[PDB]
Amino acid sequence: PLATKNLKAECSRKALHVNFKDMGWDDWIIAPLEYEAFHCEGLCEFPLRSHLEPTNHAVIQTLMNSMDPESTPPTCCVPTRLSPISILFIDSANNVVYKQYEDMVVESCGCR
Amino acid sequence: KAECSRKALHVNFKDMGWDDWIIAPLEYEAFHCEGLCEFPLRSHLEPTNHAVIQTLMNSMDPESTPPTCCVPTRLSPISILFIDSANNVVYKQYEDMVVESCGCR
Repeated sequence: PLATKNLKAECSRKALHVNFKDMGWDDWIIAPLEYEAFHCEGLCEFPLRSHLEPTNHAVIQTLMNSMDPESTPPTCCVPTRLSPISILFIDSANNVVYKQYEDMVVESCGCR
Repeated sequence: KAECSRKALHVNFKDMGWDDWIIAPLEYEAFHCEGLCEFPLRSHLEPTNHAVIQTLMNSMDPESTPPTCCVPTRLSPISILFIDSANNVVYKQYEDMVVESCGCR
């Protein structure tokens, strides 16, 4: 099973609305004032479905936790790919400047 | 209870029922990642920008946003000697078998 079920609770991508006005960052960030970051949440239940793209380590740990949960803890549902967003600010010359910020949005979730 | 860290994990392929194909090694040290991801996020946890933002939101309202997770961030391989379905002896390197570092994601 190396490489060289509670369906509703399975590890998945959920909403995470980041609001910069709530953080007090809106006298710095012009736009977006709110964005969909997402978050990963849910079970990493043996046997793991293909789309959760477990590492070989996660396959082993998942099985060990299934056989004895008191001895080995489960693998975790986390972002496995992230993408950037464009954030707008005012530069030194008072112009609106667009900047890309990396690893801001979940593109995929998986078990690790 | 404690900060996200690397802990011991002894893997025994015989206990897992995988000794029907793996010949060797039948046991190895894989490690595992366990613990809290909270502020202050220490340097060695190397949080992504997404994990910093999710940690911030969980701090502001833990009932609305859950915390990030302590997972392997670097892994190393092990080579396995095994018998396939056709009874052939195979030797292959398997990536991501041993946790080298943990972090918050």
